[PDB]
Amino acid sequence: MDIILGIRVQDSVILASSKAVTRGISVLKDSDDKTRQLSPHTLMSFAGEAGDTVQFAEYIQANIQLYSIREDYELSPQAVSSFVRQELAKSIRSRRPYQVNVLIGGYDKKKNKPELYQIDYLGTKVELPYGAHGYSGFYTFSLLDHHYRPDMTTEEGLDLLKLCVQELEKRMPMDFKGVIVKIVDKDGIRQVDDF
Amino acid sequence: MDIILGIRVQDSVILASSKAVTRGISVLKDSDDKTRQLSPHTLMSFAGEAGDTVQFAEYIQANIQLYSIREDYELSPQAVSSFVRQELAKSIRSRRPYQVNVLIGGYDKKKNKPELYQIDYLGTKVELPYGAHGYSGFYTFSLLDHHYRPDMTTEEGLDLLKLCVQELEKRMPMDFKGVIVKIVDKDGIRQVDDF
Amino acid sequence: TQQPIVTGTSVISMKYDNGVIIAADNLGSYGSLLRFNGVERLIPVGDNTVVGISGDISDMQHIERLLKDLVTENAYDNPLADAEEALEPSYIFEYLATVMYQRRSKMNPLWNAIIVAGVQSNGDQFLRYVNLLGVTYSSPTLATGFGAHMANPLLRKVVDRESDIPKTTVQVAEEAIVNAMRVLYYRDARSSRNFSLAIIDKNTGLTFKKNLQVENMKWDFAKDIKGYGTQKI
Amino acid sequence: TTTLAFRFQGGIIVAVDSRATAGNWVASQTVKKVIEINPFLLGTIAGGAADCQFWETWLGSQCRLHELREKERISVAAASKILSNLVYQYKGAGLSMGTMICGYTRKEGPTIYYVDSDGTRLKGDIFCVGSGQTFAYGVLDSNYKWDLSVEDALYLGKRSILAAAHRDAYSGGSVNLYHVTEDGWIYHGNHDVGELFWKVKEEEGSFNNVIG
Amino acid sequence: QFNPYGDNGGTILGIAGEDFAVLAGDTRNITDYSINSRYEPKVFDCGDNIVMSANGFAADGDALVKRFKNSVKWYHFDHNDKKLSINSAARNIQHLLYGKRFFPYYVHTIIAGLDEDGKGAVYSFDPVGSYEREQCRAGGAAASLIMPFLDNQVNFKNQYEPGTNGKVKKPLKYLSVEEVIKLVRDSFTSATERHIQVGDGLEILIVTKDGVRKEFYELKRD
Amino acid sequence: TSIMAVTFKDGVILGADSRTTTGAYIANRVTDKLTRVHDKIWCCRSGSAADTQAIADIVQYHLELYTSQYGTPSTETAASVFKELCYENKDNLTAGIIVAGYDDKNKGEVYTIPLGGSVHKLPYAIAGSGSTFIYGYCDKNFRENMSKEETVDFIKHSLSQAIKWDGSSGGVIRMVVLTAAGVERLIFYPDEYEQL
Amino acid sequence: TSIMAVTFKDGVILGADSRTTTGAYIANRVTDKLTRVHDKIWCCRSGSAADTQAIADIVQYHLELYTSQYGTPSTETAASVFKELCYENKDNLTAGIIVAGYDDKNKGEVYTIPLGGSVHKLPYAIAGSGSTFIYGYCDKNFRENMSKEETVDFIKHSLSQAIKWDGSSGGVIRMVVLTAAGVERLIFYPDEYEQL
Amino acid sequence: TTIVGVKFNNGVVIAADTRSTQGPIVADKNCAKLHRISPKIWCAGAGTAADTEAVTQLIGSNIELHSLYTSREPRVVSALQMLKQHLFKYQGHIGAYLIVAGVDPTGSHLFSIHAHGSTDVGYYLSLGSGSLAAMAVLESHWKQDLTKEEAIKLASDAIQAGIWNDLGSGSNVDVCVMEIGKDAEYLRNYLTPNVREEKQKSYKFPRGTTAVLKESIVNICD
Amino acid sequence: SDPSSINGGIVVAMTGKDCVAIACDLRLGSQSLGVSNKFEKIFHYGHVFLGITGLATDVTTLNEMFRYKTNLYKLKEERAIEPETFTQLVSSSLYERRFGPYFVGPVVAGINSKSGKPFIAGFDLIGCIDEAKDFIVSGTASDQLFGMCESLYEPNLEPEDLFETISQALLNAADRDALSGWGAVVYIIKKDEVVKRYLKMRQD
Ligand SMILES: *[C@@](C)(CO)[C@](*)(O)[C@H](Cc1ccccc1)NC(=O)[C@H](Cc1ccc(OC)cc1)NC(=O)[C@H](C)NC(=O)CN1CCOCC1
Ligand SMILES: *[C@@](C)(CO)[C@](*)(O)[C@H](Cc1ccccc1)NC(=O)[C@H](Cc1ccc(OC)cc1)NC(=O)[C@H](C)NC(=O)CN1CCOCC1
Ligand SMILES: *[C@@](C)(CO)[C@](*)(O)[C@H](Cc1ccccc1)NC(=O)[C@H](Cc1ccc(OC)cc1)NC(=O)[C@H](C)NC(=O)CN1CCOCC1
Ligand SMILES: *[C@@](C)(CO)[C@](*)(O)[C@H](Cc1ccccc1)NC(=O)[C@H](Cc1ccc(OC)cc1)NC(=O)[C@H](C)NC(=O)CN1CCOCC1
Ligand SMILES: [Mg+2]
Ligand SMILES: [Mg+2]
Ligand SMILES: [Mg+2]
Repeated sequence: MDIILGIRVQDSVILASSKAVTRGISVLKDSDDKTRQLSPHTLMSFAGEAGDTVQFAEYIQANIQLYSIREDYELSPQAVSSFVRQELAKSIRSRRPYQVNVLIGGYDKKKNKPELYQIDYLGTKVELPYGAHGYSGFYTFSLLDHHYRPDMTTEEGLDLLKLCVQELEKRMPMDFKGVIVKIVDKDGIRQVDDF
Repeated sequence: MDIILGIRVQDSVILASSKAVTRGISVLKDSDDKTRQLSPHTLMSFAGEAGDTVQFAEYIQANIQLYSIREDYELSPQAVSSFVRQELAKSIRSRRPYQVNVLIGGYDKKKNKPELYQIDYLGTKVELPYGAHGYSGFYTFSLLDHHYRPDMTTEEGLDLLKLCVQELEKRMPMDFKGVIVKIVDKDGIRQVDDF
Repeated sequence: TQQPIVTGTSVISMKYDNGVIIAADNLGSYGSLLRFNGVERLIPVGDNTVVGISGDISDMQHIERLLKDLVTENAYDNPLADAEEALEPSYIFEYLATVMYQRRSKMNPLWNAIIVAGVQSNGDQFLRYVNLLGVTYSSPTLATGFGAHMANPLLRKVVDRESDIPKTTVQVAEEAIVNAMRVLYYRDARSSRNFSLAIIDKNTGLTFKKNLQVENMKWDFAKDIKGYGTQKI
Repeated sequence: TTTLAFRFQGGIIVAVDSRATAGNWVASQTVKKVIEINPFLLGTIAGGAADCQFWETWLGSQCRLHELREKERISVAAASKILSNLVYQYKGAGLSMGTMICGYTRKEGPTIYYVDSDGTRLKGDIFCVGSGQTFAYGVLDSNYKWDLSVEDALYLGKRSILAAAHRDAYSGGSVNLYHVTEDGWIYHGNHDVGELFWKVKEEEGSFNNVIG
Repeated sequence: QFNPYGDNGGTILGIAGEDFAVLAGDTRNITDYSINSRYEPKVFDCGDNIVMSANGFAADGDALVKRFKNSVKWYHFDHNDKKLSINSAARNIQHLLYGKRFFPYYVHTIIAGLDEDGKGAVYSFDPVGSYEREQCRAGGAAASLIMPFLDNQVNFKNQYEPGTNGKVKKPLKYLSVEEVIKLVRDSFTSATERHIQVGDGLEILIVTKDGVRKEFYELKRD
Repeated sequence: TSIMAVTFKDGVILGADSRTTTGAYIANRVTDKLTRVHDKIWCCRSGSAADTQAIADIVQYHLELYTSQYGTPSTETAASVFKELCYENKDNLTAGIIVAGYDDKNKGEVYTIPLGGSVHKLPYAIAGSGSTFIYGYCDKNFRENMSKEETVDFIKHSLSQAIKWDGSSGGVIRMVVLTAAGVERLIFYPDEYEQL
Repeated sequence: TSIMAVTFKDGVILGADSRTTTGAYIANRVTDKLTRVHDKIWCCRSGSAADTQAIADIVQYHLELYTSQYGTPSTETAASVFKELCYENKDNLTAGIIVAGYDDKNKGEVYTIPLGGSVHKLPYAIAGSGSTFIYGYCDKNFRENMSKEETVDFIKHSLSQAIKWDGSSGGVIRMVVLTAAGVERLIFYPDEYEQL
Repeated sequence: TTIVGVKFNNGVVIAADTRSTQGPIVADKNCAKLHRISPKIWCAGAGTAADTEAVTQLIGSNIELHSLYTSREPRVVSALQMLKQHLFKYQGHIGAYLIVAGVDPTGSHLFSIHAHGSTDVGYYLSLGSGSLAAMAVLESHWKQDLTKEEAIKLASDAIQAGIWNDLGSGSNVDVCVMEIGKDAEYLRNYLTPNVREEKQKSYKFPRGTTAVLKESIVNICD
Repeated sequence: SDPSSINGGIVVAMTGKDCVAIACDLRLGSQSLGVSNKFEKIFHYGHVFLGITGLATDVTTLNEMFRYKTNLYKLKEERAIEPETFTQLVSSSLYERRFGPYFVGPVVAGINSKSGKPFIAGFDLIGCIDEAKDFIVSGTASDQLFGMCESLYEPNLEPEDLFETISQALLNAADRDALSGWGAVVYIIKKDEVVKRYLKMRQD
């Protein structure tokens, strides 16, 4: 767990998440997918303390899927992000808090708009055009400040994302073994296999 | 400073040293040469605390070069390694010790034999067929235990070295930006430009 | 790096129209133990200066010796040692202030708070403070330890600023000091009834008063007080 | 701080911010973080304000004494090594210095040396130093080419500091630009972020995260 | 364990005009919650039309001023009674402060006077010798209160020309000695209201080509 | 604090100074450290003012409830209730209490309860910070079956010395006399006891 | 330790117990804490045994060298040398020393030197761990210009109580009498003093 | 804080300053430290500000309910008992240092309570950072058989000592007089000896000085 | 690890002639890293305005909590809550978490609909009410705001003038604080109209 990025463009939300899982002086895995599909048009990437990350992601996933079945209706990205924030806001004052940071990328079908939410382990929610957790932000934010435009296409967004990954691969101390990229739009969630 | 390796083969000594110089969350340089030529047939690679490393390497270099001029004679790799060890052995009980680990690869012209010495910051000297400092050893030693043979050629030694670098690039957490490889033999010291 | 062992408490002082008054009790405390009862903490230097010292007594005795030695050194090759080239309060203070700051700068302080009270050669009132940190300051009223918290408020009602000094007589000023010493005896757990007082006037000179006692104390109201709340008997 | 300097086709660009901090207190917005050692040598500074200011002014004195003694301007390598050897003597005492000794000489050509207070000394083409170095790296690396024009290079250096001044809470105030050529260093003005940000936003169409 | 530092409170303020410069400071001296003196000056005439104040820990402050005063004296002896320029004084002070880099003077120092073109000059220092010339500086305990007010009223920060759509900034201009003293008095009364370590009295030292004049004003004594 | 309780021929007498300190500052110079838990069962309080006060209130409540059901409690019973509170809450309390009472059968009795919560029945007891300075004096001068005037002098002279040497003790000397006759409060001012 | 020195009509008497402790273990039950620094200048040692011993040896050396050059030193002079060592090395010493001596001009004199290194000239002095328990007793019972027999009784009764209450004090009571007549050593055993 | 309580002939009077602090900063220049527990039982508070307000309201609420239950006017000893038992239970963590006073059918009363739950009785008392400055005045001027006017003077003088000499106290003097047989009179800002002097200048800006990006009407209605 | 200075931010409130003003910056960061320049810190429940500085998760949580409570209030009382009453509700709610508090510096502002009186108030994290005639300040640049307000402020300012004073107080205070700024919003509140203005400030 280290690098998770998010870029909201005109008609979609793109999440990039690193594949490395490291413990000690050993990279145990180089093909790890650090996301869960919460609903057909909502995707959550995550990063933080070992164990906590997946346990939290799956717990949220279960709850949203339960809601979907009960109401036969998909919850809006805004509604899901508020639910997630509250869970983390409870957590931070628990005996043992979830040390997990998340990005929630979703496509609102009612508004026909992509939405990207950044929530840290304290329960600090913000809607952004682009987001990042951990040390990644110290490089990507300034880069995106320069190169980002609000009316970009998904293809333009992927090139913009490639520019971030290249910079991170150049200047980051750790080998994060590349990223898995996923796109969230009106047609749902799909994975870019060749990145 | 992190990865420094050494392999003694039939007719030469091969030193591989990582190119990355990192401070904080930034790789400041990716083309750093972590060695100094002590004499025409003696090469010392180094790794450890920032500043200390180069300061120590150059100090040793100056002393050996001073000896060479005074006697118009090259000191043997064994003699140089003993001098280096004593300097580190003094250092460890100083007010502020040099925190530097070194490998001394040299070709003894009188014996017509390659020699590899591993010395840590405490002044712990050992002659080895292959050596490593830092976390590198936890992968390379067992690998070389298996694949190393004493009667190998320089070309075989480089392939054996490529096998080590590949393993480190796969399992090490940090990006060390590849290695600079140098060969020490009867004809002196030369750098492998394409690795 | 020190810790104070045998200690002296408050030293209080103020200016009046013609000079200055200074006072300090005769106690040498050993923590909560009121160990020594005959300790003089006002030390005159010449006939025109009185140094009042609080804090560590061993360091106070060291300072006594320094001042005693300063008088001797000043007399050397000095025909006007008892006249124009006599030791002034300002000279004595600056010397101590220099020492105090040098010692704190070497991390080995003289664990004291000092007040140098006196009258200069031109008739001007001198009153200045210095402590273990080398911090110095002057004011119409000065006090150390508990004196700073309890005495100063009372003394400042008499002399609240510079313009109140000519309006304050020696009778009024001494009465305020003696009252302050009583209040300190009521409320300071490391204080004693017995104390010494010194007046340095520009006309009548140095008047050193020993073996004074706090008197006219109000304790009679204590008999009516019972328990801590509901208790009647 | 955020400071950078990079080598390119037309020499060296050097750009720095102007903010001083005492924790979260903004101590100054108008501080000079490029010291002019001689007409051919510049020194950027980041870290402890007094350490930087004192020792880089001291460095200039040592460089002056060199050319008096040797009848020749000091090399960039020798100048940087005087400073690195100095801070190495103080290693452990708590000095905080991130400097980049930039200059031109005949024998070396355009040269940049990174030197810091724990003894590290590195020659290189690109460096960013300070609390906001990462923000500067992000913009600088993604737009850098060797074949940049003097006009484009000056702007990229300016734009990289601006990026860091924006995101880094401990960087800002204004941008000081310099250009080092074979003929010496040339000052390219002070640029207040108060006006520069909006000027860049409007003209470039960037900074869409901000409420325009 | 013995602690060699203390906080004597108070606050200081320096403003530069076209042909003059002021260095103001309150006359209160404190330790913890006690008042030590209601009138203890900490702004000093050091000769050669240089006024100085080192606010923070008074023992260190007095020591520094005392050393700089002595530095000015020996500058005259060693260089044929030459006048110490304000820029030269500032560099000298840096070396005094940095000399104790590893056991600092706990003070924020400000000096004021006239530069060699006869124009008003204020220099300000951190505890270990870092310095910078400015038109404006507040130092000490209430520096965080006063400084932003000075940015607004002396350097006209965040002030634009009315009706220009926030495009044209308010033009920079020098202030008269009358207008500067107004800002000083208001700065200190405002600081006295909200900071417990500031009050009692205000002493301003004004520096012109003619010399060093003083002005005193009462402040709230609570 | 300096406090003591002394048995004698006609009953028992409790004695105490009147100084309460918060550090070196005297918060109250006329404190009443002698407190009533029952008609003729009183106690001297030393240690934490808050703790000893809270305890004494609970004891007063227990003995009032005891009296409602089983009649007048013994001095031993009172000491037992004090002990129970002090012992079971020893980790959270700083209380050194002397319990003194007068029965008609048992006459004067004194129980001392130190920090630990142990009980010790004694002819006389001394406690508090200032008691250290009068162990020598009290041991040499105490006698059993003293008169009222002798016991008052013994306590007055003892507490006078404790006050003289202990900075944490001072003010007036309060005393409470417990006999068959009833309850008598006594007070002695500095001008009297200081010059003994 | 419990130690004391008392001036009287004919001169001065030093007194001390004989217990040396290493924790709760008594390392030496017959210790001699009264030590000679000059013919008729002696001292009582309390605190660190090693420190007080090293100091007393240096003082003995200084006063022997003083006597060679300037004749017999005063008791004040001896106390000054003790003070100088204790004060200047206050950070590294744990020594509480009572200096007592007999001049023919000045008669009996007693100087006490606590931990800090301050000097205090007194009619009598008490010191050491066990002295706390006899401040009350000694203050009430001391008189100036006592006889030899009265002063011996005063010290014996005082140290008896100090020993009785202080665990760090015990064994025999040693005493040293300093008068014009000369130097006299006295000893008193438990069977005698315990039942006083 | 500085707070006091003084007993007199036919009742009791309490007083307080009106400064609230956060660090060295004055948070409130005119806060109310005199708290009504019941109509004729008032309470002066020092320590943690919220704790003194909360603990006094809670006990005041329960005292009111108790007064209605018993059909009796509340007593000071009841408020005292409830406050100390509450404070003791929280082992000092509720940092309330109170002077409780009032009149009831039993008579007039004056107590003090500390944060750990210890109570004292007295004719004159003082608590807070400026209690030593106040107690100095009380010890110097208090006597038996004070009148109403004399007690108010003594109480306010004791608060003034804190206002001037203690940095933790300032601004105004609040007083509450509780006399037997009469209504308790709460004298808010009885003295105001720290009025801010006229400013040297008006800083009213020319309209349009501030640069604006957007405007919009906010909807507050349904 | 000081909750009050992780995210950063400021709020200031002022009174005028028959009007009140409340203003805040827009920054949300994680220490040195600026993250969001849209994070508003002022909320409103009917005609009562609440500004909140401090730990951003608690800022959000408390807004959601007071929306919750004021909605139930309105349903049961059949009227909008007033600033004086709301101030008490904030104090109660904060003190309820006495030994595990919300790390916030809230500020209430609004005009009483019945009396027409302008009202402002501030709180510490634990509930202590700070009522004021002139102004209230809060956040990481509170010292700066105190200094600006105490000098710039004067009583009975007209809405158009009051806007200039509060805006200049906020802007110049924010520029001397590393964790505050990145945009600003000012609410001018009259008896029955409310104007919201976004200020242009330096973006560093
Ligand atoms: C950015 C702002 C990072 O803070 C830059 O590094 C900036 C560079 C700079 C260069 C020249 C002139 C001014 C500023 N550095 C600072 O602003 C610096 C930050 C810093 C503070 C303390 C440090 O500990 C060693 C390291 C860096 N700020 C200062 O030096 C401030 C003005 N002064 C102090 O904090 C005074 N301290 C320094 C340490 O010794 C005790 C006194
Ligand atoms: C003498 C002074 C000391 O031994 C007495 O024991 C005296 C007993 C007494 C006081 C009033 C009424 C009846 C009896 N005790 C005190 O005066 C006491 C000193 C003390 C404080 C703390 C202790 O450990 C918890 C033990 C003794 N003073 C107080 O309790 C005062 C009122 N409060 C404080 O000093 C505040 N303390 C509270 C507890 O935590 C430390 C700070
Ligand atoms: C009584 C016992 C305690 O006050 C006396 O002061 C007595 C004085 C004495 C002893 C022998 C000869 C002449 C005079 N002191 C001791 O018995 C002394 C107890 C003591 C130990 C350490 C101290 O602080 C440094 C102070 C007093 N006992 C010793 O010195 C014995 C011989 N040694 C130890 O206990 C070992 N110490 C050495 C110092 O460091 C701690 C361990
Ligand atoms: C004087 C001013 C103390 O200096 C008084 O005791 C005063 C009493 C008071 C009572 C009612 C209304 C206003 C004022 N106390 C304060 O003003 C108090 C000072 C204080 C700060 C911190 C303390 O303990 C850590 C204790 C006292 N100020 C406050 O309570 C302010 C409003 N709040 C804070 O400082 C923040 N609190 C949060 C809760 O934890 C303690 C710090
Ligand atoms: Mg005050
Ligand atoms: Mg024994
Ligand atoms: Mg910034």
